[PDB]
Amino acid sequence: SRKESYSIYVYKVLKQVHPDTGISSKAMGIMNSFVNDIFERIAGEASRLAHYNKRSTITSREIQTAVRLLLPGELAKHAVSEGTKAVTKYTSA
Amino acid sequence: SRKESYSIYVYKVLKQVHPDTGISSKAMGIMNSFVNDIFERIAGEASRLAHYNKRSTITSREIQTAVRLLLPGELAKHAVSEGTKAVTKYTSA
Amino acid sequence: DNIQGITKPAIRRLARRGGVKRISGLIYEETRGVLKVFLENVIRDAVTYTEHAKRKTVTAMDVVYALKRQGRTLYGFG
Amino acid sequence: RDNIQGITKPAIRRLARRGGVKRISGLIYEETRGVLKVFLENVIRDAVTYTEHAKRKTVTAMDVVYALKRQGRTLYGFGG
Amino acid sequence: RAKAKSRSSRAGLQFPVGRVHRLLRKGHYAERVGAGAPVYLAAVLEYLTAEILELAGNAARDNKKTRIIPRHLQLAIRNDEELNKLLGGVTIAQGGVLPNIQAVLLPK
Amino acid sequence: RAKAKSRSSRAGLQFPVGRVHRLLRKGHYAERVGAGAPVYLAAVLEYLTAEILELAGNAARDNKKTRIIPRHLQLAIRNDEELNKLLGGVTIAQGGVLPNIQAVLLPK
Amino acid sequence: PHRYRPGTVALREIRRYQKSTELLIRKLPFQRLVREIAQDFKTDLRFQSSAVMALQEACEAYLVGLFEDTNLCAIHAKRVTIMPKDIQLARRIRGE
Amino acid sequence: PHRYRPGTVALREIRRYQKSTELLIRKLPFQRLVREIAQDFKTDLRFQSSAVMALQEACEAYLVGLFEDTNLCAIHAKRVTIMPKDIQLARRIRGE
DNA sequence: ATCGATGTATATATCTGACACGTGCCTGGAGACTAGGGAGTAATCCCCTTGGCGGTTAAAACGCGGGGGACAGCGCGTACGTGCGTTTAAGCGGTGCTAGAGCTGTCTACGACCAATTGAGCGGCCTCGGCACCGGGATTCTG
DNA sequence: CAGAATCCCGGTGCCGAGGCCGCTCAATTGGTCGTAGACAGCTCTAGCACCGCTTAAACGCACGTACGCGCTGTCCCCCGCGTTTTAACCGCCAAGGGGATTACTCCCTAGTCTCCAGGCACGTGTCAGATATATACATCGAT
Repeated sequence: SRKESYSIYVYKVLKQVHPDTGISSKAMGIMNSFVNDIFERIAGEASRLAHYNKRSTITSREIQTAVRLLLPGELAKHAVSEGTKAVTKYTSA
Repeated sequence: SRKESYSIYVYKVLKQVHPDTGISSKAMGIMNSFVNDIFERIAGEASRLAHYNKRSTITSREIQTAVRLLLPGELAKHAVSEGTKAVTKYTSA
Repeated sequence: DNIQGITKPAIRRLARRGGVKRISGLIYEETRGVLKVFLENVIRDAVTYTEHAKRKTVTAMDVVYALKRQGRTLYGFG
Repeated sequence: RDNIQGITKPAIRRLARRGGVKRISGLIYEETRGVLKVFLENVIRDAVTYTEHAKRKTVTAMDVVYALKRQGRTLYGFGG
Repeated sequence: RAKAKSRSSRAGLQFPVGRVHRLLRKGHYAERVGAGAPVYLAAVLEYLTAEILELAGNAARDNKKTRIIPRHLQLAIRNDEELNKLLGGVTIAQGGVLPNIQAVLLPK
Repeated sequence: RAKAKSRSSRAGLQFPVGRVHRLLRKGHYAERVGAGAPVYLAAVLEYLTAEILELAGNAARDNKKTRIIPRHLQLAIRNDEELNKLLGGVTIAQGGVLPNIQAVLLPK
Repeated sequence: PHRYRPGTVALREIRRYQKSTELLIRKLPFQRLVREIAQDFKTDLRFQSSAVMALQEACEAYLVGLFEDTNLCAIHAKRVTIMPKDIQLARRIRGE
Repeated sequence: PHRYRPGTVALREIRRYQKSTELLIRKLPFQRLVREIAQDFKTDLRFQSSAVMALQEACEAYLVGLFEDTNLCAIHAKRVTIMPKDIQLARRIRGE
């Protein structure tokens, strides 16, 4: 019955980037499928990295390496920078 | 450490198909890679088929459907008969 | 024989979107065969997923999964 | 360095002969060298990435097999 | 029993760390999942979302519109050399093609 | 206590049903594995193995050799219109290429 | 009288159809074709209204890209008219 | 003295190299090239004896396939001599 | 140099249904505690990677003669594009039927987890004959 | 039709593949028990069928011009053969950096229970975008 989607969080981001613009439901559907795709790619590669080393757990090292393998050179540097910033803020809270 | 391989089973099959012929070490390494390749492909599709239907168990129907999706027409046509015969004899025993 | 429903004007419109300026008279019958071959490979997979679920109605998700398996990810239909 | 010049003209001709090319224009050699260098760079970046994740210092054949596998080409005979 | 507060508020993120943590455990990727994995993955997904929305919103103004539609997403992706490499195989419905005519075809 | 009999001998297969069942459990493909899965998968892997080895042996015999070598595996796969489709993206070390020359290139 | 020279209307159509985003194949004739092909696999099948739309979007997106590739291999031969051998070469190099 | 006409030896070389199986690039020059490129990513790296052989097999297979595609592009223009634009067209259609 | 007949776009007014917001409530995220085995650290063995020398022929570099291929220019004849009048059937708006997708309830057959037992198959060793190299003869094919 | 290239046959000889032994840890047999999923019944969504009407789009024809194709000429850049030289390949000797393993123990994650607020359906209403009309001004082809 009850569905589950990211439309709330996408709208929250949109109002931070452009507080004067709105988004149609058809565009929201594409934005919703985009996150599910990249999520599945990263989690897949992280699982393979863990299996090759014979480890039972997934950690931030697997996520960071998967990001460096999957994302292009300029996107990777920024994504890694803010991922480490977020983790540092969480652990220091 | 001890390393497992399919070399003895491939050799038993070779002795059944061509008793007089032999096989070199490099050919054995190729066959040992081909078997792991197809194993991972079939297990992957069987896993996807289970999650799309909210099932918690892998069964012979998931293997049969994965075989029909991965292999070409005549190969799938024969492989399905081989698997059905094997499972039927195992259950009747 | 409904392949004749893909008319010559529609093929020309598709060629125009692709930037083709001048079109030879034999392109139409070649294009019909190419499309006919493409559709069958997708429908066979969609029907396979429909049958595994024991349903009688082909569903949009069956087509989405059939296309993704071929490397043609489609965004917009869930 | 000059090491790219080690892929001599005769080697390129032998490769073209295996592919069935009968006559070769004199400008193909520098184009082939440019095409080969980007392929090597792409495979080696991934191989070193796997080597660094394991904290190893030696690059092994498995790192190469996994890199090629990720690029979409599978090599049989070296492991895996 | 102190008053509960979300992990996303502690990390400073908009995306849901709890839902991501649940989705990792329910996928059978591994038997154990560490504490830092969901915060890192949520931050990455938020970054890529904001970049896409920024380019689409700029493309909307160039057409004097006030609402984003699939055409603006297609133009935003196909005009950026980094996003176009990541999404090379993806097809977007109602996106259309970019305008392009070969110089050989134009009038003499 | 009854004398043990292997599952492969019950099914009549050469491949190890026990090893396949172990690999299915350790790979985390799902939380439960039915008893019929490994017998079916073992029978399929055995079929494809024998299907390849027969053509390789025939190629070795035509070359008047007694040991199969990678050249014979390449010649076997690339001459079959169905094996070549399943293994199109695979390169075999020391396999070489099939003899082929364009008719336009041969002398009059 | 008044008459445009050959090729000006073709360029105006190119500029027209590259700006719009609507579907170009007739919906009902395509639907009957989908119904006819599926019958070879199973009888009495039913189709959701969105399944036909997903199929139509995928087919048109495929054909546009194929014509884009065919035009480059037509220009390479110093021609402007596209011909069957251009499609055949594009498909052979694409591996399909 | 006896002299073969232009092209007679080329066909003989084609037959010779299509029937053989050994590698065609010199091992030491390729090994130095591999060690040179890697130095840009990490310093003081070490390489196993089999990693270089794996890389050489992959590179030679890639180049042979690219030449096979380029020869079809040359014949399409009614030429015999392969030229750089044939490589650029093949790579463009392959999407490299 | 330009006219003038066609075409694309812009500016104003009217309409309508898609979007943004508020309300009720329920099920899934957060707080607190316990148990236990996965990962981190330190120490040892030894193997396989890097570095060097000597030397001999296989392979690369440099010249040159000439011929056959790539390219530009010309003629011609018919395939395709532009525009009109006719006719086919797509699109739309409305009503009605019922097949089958989605859900709740009961319960019983299946697979996971432990413990004791032993034999299947992996590592180290032996050896002998399949293959490869040398040299000379037979056949083919080309200029 | 002389003669240069490929194939094949008889002899030598070596190290890679086929077979044996020891033995240990992974697979089998027997038992319990918890819950995943097979079956029966019900609701009511939305897929299928039929009708009448307007008019958008497809079809068939004429005609004339721009393109595709075949032929001729010429000139220059690839191919084939010979000589010189340079650095690849093989074999033998040193040594030490780093991979792979074992033993200890601690701190990280899984699990259970409570409880409470985040976010999911549902309802409302008002303004962004779609449309019809008028007209501005840009472009293409002939004079």
